[PDB]
Amino acid sequence: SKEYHIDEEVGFALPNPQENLPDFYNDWMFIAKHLPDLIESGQLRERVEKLNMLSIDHLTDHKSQRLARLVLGCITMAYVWGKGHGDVRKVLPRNIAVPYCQLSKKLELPPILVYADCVLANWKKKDPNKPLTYENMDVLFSFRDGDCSKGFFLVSLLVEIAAASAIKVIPTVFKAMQMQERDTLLKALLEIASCLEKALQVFHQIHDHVNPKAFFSVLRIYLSGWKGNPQLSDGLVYEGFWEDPKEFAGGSAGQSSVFQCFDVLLGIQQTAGGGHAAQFLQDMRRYMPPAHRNFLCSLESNPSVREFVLSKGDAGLREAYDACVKALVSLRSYHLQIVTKYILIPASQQPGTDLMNFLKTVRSTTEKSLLKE
Ligand code: HEM
Ligand SMILES: O[C@@H]1CCCC[C@H]1CNc1cc(Br)cc2[nH]ncc12
Repeated sequence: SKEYHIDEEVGFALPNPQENLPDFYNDWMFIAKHLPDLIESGQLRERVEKLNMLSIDHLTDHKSQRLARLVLGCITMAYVWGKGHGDVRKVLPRNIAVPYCQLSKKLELPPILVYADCVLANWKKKDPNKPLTYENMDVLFSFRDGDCSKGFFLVSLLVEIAAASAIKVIPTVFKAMQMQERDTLLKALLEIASCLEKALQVFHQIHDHVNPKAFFSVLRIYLSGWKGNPQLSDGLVYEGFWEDPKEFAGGSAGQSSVFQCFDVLLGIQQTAGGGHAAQFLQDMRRYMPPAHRNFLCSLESNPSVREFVLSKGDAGLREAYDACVKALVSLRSYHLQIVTKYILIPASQQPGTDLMNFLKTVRSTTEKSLLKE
């Protein structure tokens, strides 16, 4: 609905995100729109240290505040990590930290770039009247020339949107179980499965638009956060807003709601067990927008789709449920292959990880939810 901020077209993504802020914030937008020249020239940190402190009161609707969070989030990554060679700032200047933490407290999100900023809200259509294909789309902000962030954010964004074609179906599922309508529940479970088989096809495009070397050595440096990071073992200091330094995880698709939400639906208990995999994904729910957090809890509160299918001794229904579970395993087995190509191999050309065993624990938990192998 509209109380969960889910769009019929783009799902958990933000529809037609604002690209422009009020005139009153050009000093923010000037830095955010030129990070590649500013970082590379050495001017970025000084142009943020000079910056006046600006109030947030003039960010009037949601899309304004979201673009602002993206501006401020990307500026911060570039400040903290600099040129991404290892000189890290450990203090973020009050003149930018303070409005960032205040706009963050307002949207119930952490003051750091999250998946909802740099993917869900970091896109435009080139042509309003062409479709959401990679070739009529662009991102608003990047960090460096050759960081391959268009290719990465937008392919991520596109697989998000592909899987959102199945969100439409979720209420149908829950009504069908409560109204005891076996035929339309089976039909919903197979449509969902069709949607997740589709979204795998979309994923194939990563190979055309993201190069392994550029991805491993550049974009990865800027998305890193500061929770368990040796390089900021104690966190970032939000000057004038906090106390002592504060730890906050970097962006990840662990912060994506579509994939967490199909696990919950199908009764795949990714967040159970007290393991590290389950803790990370539970923790990452706090970097989701609150309406989406709240929608994952609506799901967790309905009756188990999975118990309902086991209890009915109904083979077509067990097969449709498995089509779903099998489509998630497909996505994740493919995704493991892309980690192999885009992290593991590039890292092996540097004068398994953890990672990898993380992802294969999530793959394993999915696979083990099949009713019949
Ligand atoms: C559209 C493309 C992508 C999607 C849908 C996606 C989705 C996800 C999801 C849902 C997770 C959480 C674990 C899970 O649920 O499986 C995850 C974790 C991860 N993904 Fe991806 N991802 C994408 C692109 C990439 C690329 C290109 C790479 C590597 C080059 C990558 C590397 C990772 C890594 C390293 C993790 C685990 C550690 C972390 O959170 O960063 N992903 N991804
Ligand atoms: O540790 C990894 C190193 C490689 C890239 C970034 C980080 C993980 N961060 C991510 C961020 C976004 Br935005 C989308 C994603 N999709 N999959 C991972 C992932």
